[PDB]
Amino acid sequence: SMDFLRSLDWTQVIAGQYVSNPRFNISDYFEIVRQPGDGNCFYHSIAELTMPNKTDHSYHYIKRLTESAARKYYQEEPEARLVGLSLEDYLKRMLSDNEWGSTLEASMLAKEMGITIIIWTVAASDEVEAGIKFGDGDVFTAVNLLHSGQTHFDALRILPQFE
Amino acid sequence: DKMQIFVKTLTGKTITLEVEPSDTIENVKAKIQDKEGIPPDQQRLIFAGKQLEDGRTLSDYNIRKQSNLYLLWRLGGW
Ligand code: NA
Ligand SMILES: [Zn+2]
Repeated sequence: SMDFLRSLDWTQVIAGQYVSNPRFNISDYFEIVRQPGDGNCFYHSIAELTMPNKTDHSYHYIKRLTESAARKYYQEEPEARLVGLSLEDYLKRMLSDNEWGSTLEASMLAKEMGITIIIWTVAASDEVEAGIKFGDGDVFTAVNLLHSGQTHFDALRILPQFE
Repeated sequence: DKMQIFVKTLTGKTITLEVEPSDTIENVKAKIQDKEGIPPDQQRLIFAGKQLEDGRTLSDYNIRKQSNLYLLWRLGGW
Protein backbone atom coordinates (compact mmCIF):
# COMPACT_ATOMS: atom_id res chain seq x y z
CA SER A 1 0.00 0.00 0.00
CA MET A 2 3.02 2.26 0.48
CA ASP A 3 3.59 2.60 -3.31
CA PHE A 4 -0.09 2.97 -4.24
CA LEU A 5 0.24 6.51 -5.58
CA ARG A 6 2.79 5.28 -8.15
CA SER A 7 0.14 2.97 -9.65
CA LEU A 8 -2.48 5.55 -10.71
CA ASP A 9 -3.91 4.97 -14.18
CA TRP A 10 -5.01 8.15 -15.98
CA THR A 11 -7.22 8.10 -19.11
CA GLN A 12 -7.29 11.11 -21.39
CA VAL A 13 -10.89 12.15 -22.06
CA ILE A 14 -10.31 15.42 -23.94
CA ALA A 15 -7.12 17.33 -24.77
CA GLY A 16 -5.11 17.75 -21.57
CA GLN A 17 -7.86 16.43 -19.26
CA TYR A 18 -7.52 12.99 -17.67
CA VAL A 19 -9.66 10.94 -15.32
CA SER A 20 -8.90 8.15 -12.88
CA ASN A 21 -11.14 6.16 -10.54
CA PRO A 22 -8.79 4.57 -8.02
CA ARG A 23 -10.20 3.09 -4.83
CA PHE A 24 -8.61 4.81 -1.85
CA ASN A 25 -9.34 7.05 1.11
CA ILE A 26 -8.05 10.62 0.78
CA SER A 27 -6.72 10.88 4.33
CA ASP A 28 -4.70 7.68 3.98
CA TYR A 29 -2.39 9.40 1.44
CA PHE A 30 -2.88 13.18 1.87
CA GLU A 31 -2.74 15.84 4.53
CA ILE A 32 -5.98 17.81 4.20
CA VAL A 33 -5.34 21.57 4.61
CA ARG A 34 -8.78 22.98 5.32
CA GLN A 35 -9.82 26.24 3.72
CA PRO A 36 -12.47 28.78 4.75
CA GLY A 37 -15.89 28.12 3.32
CA ASP A 38 -16.24 31.73 2.14
CA GLY A 39 -16.90 31.12 -1.55
CA ASN A 40 -13.25 31.75 -2.39
CA CYS A 41 -11.96 28.36 -1.30
CA PHE A 42 -11.05 27.09 -4.77
CA TYR A 43 -8.55 29.92 -4.94
CA HIS A 44 -7.55 29.63 -1.27
CA SER A 45 -6.70 25.99 -1.93
CA ILE A 46 -4.52 26.74 -4.97
CA ALA A 47 -2.82 29.51 -2.98
CA GLU A 48 -2.00 27.15 -0.10
CA LEU A 49 -0.19 24.88 -2.55
CA THR A 50 1.58 27.47 -4.73
CA MET A 51 2.26 30.59 -2.62
CA PRO A 52 4.78 30.56 0.22
CA ASN A 53 3.65 32.10 3.48
CA LYS A 54 0.03 31.87 2.37
CA THR A 55 -2.58 33.91 4.21
CA ASP A 56 -6.34 34.42 3.90
CA HIS A 57 -5.55 37.10 1.27
CA SER A 58 -3.15 35.15 -0.96
CA TYR A 59 -6.07 34.09 -3.12
CA HIS A 60 -6.26 37.54 -4.78
CA TYR A 61 -3.06 36.74 -6.66
CA ILE A 62 -4.47 33.43 -7.89
CA LYS A 63 -7.60 35.23 -9.08
CA ARG A 64 -5.44 37.71 -11.01
CA LEU A 65 -3.64 34.74 -12.61
CA THR A 66 -7.08 33.33 -13.45
CA GLU A 67 -7.95 36.59 -15.21
CA SER A 68 -4.70 36.41 -17.19
CA ALA A 69 -5.36 32.76 -18.00
CA ALA A 70 -8.91 33.49 -19.14
CA ARG A 71 -7.82 36.26 -21.51
CA LYS A 72 -5.66 33.60 -23.23
CA TYR A 73 -7.78 30.46 -22.92
CA TYR A 74 -11.44 31.11 -22.02
CA GLN A 75 -12.76 31.37 -25.58
CA GLU A 76 -11.38 27.91 -26.46
CA GLU A 77 -11.98 26.09 -23.16
CA PRO A 78 -14.61 23.36 -23.66
CA GLU A 79 -16.02 23.88 -20.16
CA ALA A 80 -16.40 27.61 -20.88
CA ARG A 81 -19.18 26.63 -23.25
CA LEU A 82 -21.32 25.75 -20.24
CA VAL A 83 -20.83 29.21 -18.74
CA GLY A 84 -22.31 30.99 -21.73
CA LEU A 85 -20.84 34.42 -21.00
CA SER A 86 -18.54 36.51 -23.12
CA LEU A 87 -15.00 36.80 -21.78
CA GLU A 88 -15.56 40.27 -20.26
CA ASP A 89 -18.81 39.28 -18.54
CA TYR A 90 -17.18 36.09 -17.28
CA LEU A 91 -14.28 38.09 -15.86
CA LYS A 92 -16.54 40.53 -14.00
CA ARG A 93 -18.30 37.67 -12.24
CA MET A 94 -15.19 35.51 -11.67
CA LEU A 95 -13.32 38.39 -10.04
CA SER A 96 -16.20 39.22 -7.69
CA ASP A 97 -15.72 38.18 -4.12
CA ASN A 98 -17.18 34.90 -2.98
CA GLU A 99 -17.87 33.68 -6.54
CA TRP A 100 -17.11 29.96 -6.72
CA GLY A 101 -14.15 28.63 -8.70
CA SER A 102 -14.39 25.40 -10.63
CA THR A 103 -12.90 22.84 -12.98
CA LEU A 104 -12.96 25.58 -15.62
CA GLU A 105 -10.51 27.75 -13.70
CA ALA A 106 -8.42 24.68 -12.88
CA SER A 107 -7.98 23.99 -16.60
CA MET A 108 -7.00 27.55 -17.39
CA LEU A 109 -4.67 28.01 -14.40
CA ALA A 110 -2.86 24.79 -15.14
CA LYS A 111 -1.87 26.20 -18.51
CA GLU A 112 -1.20 29.71 -17.20
CA MET A 113 1.00 28.62 -14.29
CA GLY A 114 2.68 25.70 -16.05
CA ILE A 115 1.43 23.25 -13.44
CA THR A 116 -0.70 20.13 -13.25
CA ILE A 117 -3.86 20.39 -11.15
CA ILE A 118 -5.74 17.32 -9.88
CA ILE A 119 -9.19 17.64 -8.35
CA TRP A 120 -10.10 14.62 -6.24
CA THR A 121 -13.83 14.41 -5.53
CA VAL A 122 -15.52 12.72 -2.56
CA ALA A 123 -19.15 12.45 -1.40
CA ALA A 124 -19.69 12.51 2.38
CA SER A 125 -16.87 10.04 2.89
CA ASP A 126 -13.12 9.64 2.89
CA GLU A 127 -13.57 7.50 -0.24
CA VAL A 128 -12.38 8.90 -3.56
CA GLU A 129 -15.06 8.90 -6.27
CA ALA A 130 -12.83 10.29 -9.04
CA GLY A 131 -9.80 12.34 -9.90
CA ILE A 132 -9.78 14.79 -12.79
CA LYS A 133 -6.36 16.02 -13.90
CA PHE A 134 -5.52 19.13 -15.91
CA GLY A 135 -2.03 18.78 -17.38
CA ASP A 136 0.36 15.91 -17.98
CA GLY A 137 2.20 15.73 -14.66
CA ASP A 138 1.80 13.01 -12.04
CA VAL A 139 0.31 13.14 -8.57
CA PHE A 140 3.79 13.79 -7.05
CA THR A 141 4.27 17.04 -8.98
CA ALA A 142 0.64 18.14 -9.17
CA VAL A 143 -1.36 20.62 -7.14
CA ASN A 144 -3.91 18.28 -5.52
CA LEU A 145 -7.30 19.71 -4.54
CA LEU A 146 -10.13 18.07 -2.61
CA HIS A 147 -13.64 18.78 -3.82
CA SER A 148 -16.31 17.88 -1.31
CA GLY A 149 -20.01 18.57 -1.28
CA GLN A 150 -21.23 20.86 -4.04
CA THR A 151 -18.68 23.68 -4.20
CA HIS A 152 -16.14 23.24 -1.37
CA PHE A 153 -12.44 22.92 -2.06
CA ASP A 154 -9.55 22.18 0.28
CA ALA A 155 -5.84 21.71 -0.39
CA LEU A 156 -4.06 18.37 -0.23
CA ARG A 157 -0.39 17.51 0.37
CA ILE A 158 1.04 14.01 -0.13
CA LEU A 159 2.02 12.52 3.22
CA PRO A 160 5.81 12.17 3.56
CA GLN A 161 5.88 8.40 4.01
CA PHE A 162 4.71 7.96 0.36
CA GLU A 163 7.58 9.94 -1.21
CA ASP B 1 -34.63 3.63 -35.05
CA LYS B 2 -34.01 2.94 -31.36
CA MET B 3 -30.47 2.02 -30.35
CA GLN B 4 -28.25 2.04 -27.28
CA ILE B 5 -25.07 3.88 -26.38
CA PHE B 6 -22.83 3.53 -23.34
CA VAL B 7 -21.84 6.47 -21.17
CA LYS B 8 -18.99 6.23 -18.65
CA THR B 9 -19.36 8.84 -15.92
CA LEU B 10 -16.70 10.86 -14.15
CA THR B 11 -17.18 8.66 -11.09
CA GLY B 12 -16.61 5.47 -13.11
CA LYS B 13 -20.12 4.13 -13.60
CA THR B 14 -21.15 2.80 -17.00
CA ILE B 15 -24.78 3.52 -17.89
CA THR B 16 -26.78 2.38 -20.90
CA LEU B 17 -28.98 4.91 -22.72
CA GLU B 18 -31.87 4.26 -25.10
CA VAL B 19 -31.48 6.80 -27.90
CA GLU B 20 -32.21 7.47 -31.57
CA PRO B 21 -29.79 8.88 -34.16
CA SER B 22 -31.98 12.01 -34.44
CA ASP B 23 -31.77 12.62 -30.68
CA THR B 24 -30.13 15.92 -29.91
CA ILE B 25 -27.36 16.32 -27.36
CA GLU B 26 -29.86 18.17 -25.15
CA ASN B 27 -32.21 15.17 -25.42
CA VAL B 28 -29.38 12.86 -24.35
CA LYS B 29 -28.50 15.16 -21.41
CA ALA B 30 -32.16 14.99 -20.32
CA LYS B 31 -32.03 11.19 -20.38
CA ILE B 32 -28.87 11.36 -18.27
CA GLN B 33 -30.59 13.68 -15.78
CA ASP B 34 -33.45 11.20 -15.40
CA LYS B 35 -31.03 8.36 -14.61
CA GLU B 36 -28.24 10.09 -12.65
CA GLY B 37 -29.83 13.38 -11.54
CA ILE B 38 -27.09 15.59 -13.00
CA PRO B 39 -28.49 18.89 -14.34
CA PRO B 40 -27.96 19.19 -18.11
CA ASP B 41 -26.27 22.60 -17.79
CA GLN B 42 -23.59 20.90 -15.67
CA GLN B 43 -22.96 18.02 -18.09
CA ARG B 44 -19.97 17.67 -20.42
CA LEU B 45 -20.77 14.86 -22.86
CA ILE B 46 -17.71 13.67 -24.80
CA PHE B 47 -17.13 11.37 -27.78
CA ALA B 48 -13.76 10.54 -29.32
CA GLY B 49 -12.03 13.54 -27.78
CA LYS B 50 -14.76 16.10 -28.65
CA GLN B 51 -17.15 17.75 -26.23
CA LEU B 52 -20.56 17.49 -27.89
CA GLU B 53 -22.63 20.61 -28.46
CA ASP B 54 -26.28 21.34 -27.79
CA GLY B 55 -28.18 21.71 -31.04
CA ARG B 56 -26.45 18.80 -32.78
CA THR B 57 -27.64 15.20 -33.11
CA LEU B 58 -25.86 11.94 -32.42
CA SER B 59 -25.82 11.44 -36.20
CA ASP B 60 -23.74 14.59 -36.74
CA TYR B 61 -20.95 13.14 -34.59
CA ASN B 62 -21.01 9.71 -36.28
CA ILE B 63 -22.23 8.22 -33.00
CA ARG B 64 -23.50 4.79 -34.04
CA LYS B 65 -25.08 2.01 -32.00
CA GLN B 66 -22.93 0.70 -29.12
CA SER B 67 -20.72 3.82 -29.15
CA ASN B 68 -18.88 4.57 -25.93
CA LEU B 69 -19.12 8.13 -24.61
CA TYR B 70 -17.78 9.89 -21.53
CA LEU B 71 -19.79 12.12 -19.19
CA LEU B 72 -17.87 14.66 -17.17
CA TRP B 73 -19.46 17.51 -15.26
CA ARG B 74 -18.42 20.74 -13.62
CA LEU B 75 -16.98 20.58 -10.12
CA GLY B 76 -17.72 23.86 -8.37
CA GLY B 77 -18.81 27.03 -10.09
CA TRP B 78 -21.97 29.11 -10.23
NA1 NA C 1 -12.45 22.38 -17.47
ZN1 LIG D 1 -7.97 40.50 0.84
